[PDB]
Amino acid sequence: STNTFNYATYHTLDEIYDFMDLLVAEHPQLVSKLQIGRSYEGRPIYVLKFSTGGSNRPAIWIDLGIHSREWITQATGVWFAKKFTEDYGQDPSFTAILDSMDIFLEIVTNPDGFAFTHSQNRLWRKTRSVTSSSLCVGVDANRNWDAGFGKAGASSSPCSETYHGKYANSEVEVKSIVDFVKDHGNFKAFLSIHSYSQLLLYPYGYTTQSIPDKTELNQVAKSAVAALKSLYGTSYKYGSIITTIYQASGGSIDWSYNQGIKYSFTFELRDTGRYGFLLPASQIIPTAQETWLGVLTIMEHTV
Ligand SMILES: [Zn+2]
Repeated sequence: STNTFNYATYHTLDEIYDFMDLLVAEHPQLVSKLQIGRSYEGRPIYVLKFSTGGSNRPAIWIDLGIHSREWITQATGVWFAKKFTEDYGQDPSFTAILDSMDIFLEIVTNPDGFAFTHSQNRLWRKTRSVTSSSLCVGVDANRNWDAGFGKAGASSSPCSETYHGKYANSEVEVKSIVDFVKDHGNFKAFLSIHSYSQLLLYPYGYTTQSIPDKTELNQVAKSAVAALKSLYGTSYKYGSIITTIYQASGGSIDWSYNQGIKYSFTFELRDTGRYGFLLPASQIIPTAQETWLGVLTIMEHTV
């Protein structure tokens, strides 16, 4: 059962997929599993929908693991999923959110890369699509979005860690989300979960242009980082992607914000470089707990 699932360890693709089914079976009135596409290598791509009813209620999107080696993100996603089912009907604030809004949680946004990190190369980041005119495999799926696609802050070199791919939305892992979010039409928040650096970022990455909602998103981010820090003292920086970390093009929240999804944020979770992508399992639960406080704060602002 999800009560005996080990949240303090890293899991395989199959384990996470089986966890999804267990959670849905345990909480059939709250959680359902949606297949939003198939990966390049034909694996199902799944989103958990948390809902207490209604018809396409205002929604929060959360993607985790788009960069496959960022294992703290999938592990955080699993914890989030369980936490949602525990706190609905117990925590006043979260209960208020789910009574009026739906949450769509994509724990393994890049399943082919995730499988590869378990079977072949722990440090695999990209998708597994094969570039026809190339010995190289995969695209940086967080540089493949139709937001400043192909502009400075991504690489045109197919072997690069930061390769943007041949055209915007070339990667089915990205296009699956784009289609789902567009078809849905009522997303109000869009949160992309990454590691590492301890940053909470709002748009843009591709341009120095200030978003029209900068004052608001900046204060939301300030509040969220304070909430996150309150638990273990984990210090996050916050601001626009381009001012806070680097220019980066073809990114998820730049795309979502340009669709009119106002509360668009990217979290870069622990740490700041000591372990980097190889974050010890002993930090999974503390990371998930503090990150939840930040995420819940954003959801509260979305209302
Ligand atoms: Zn990342």
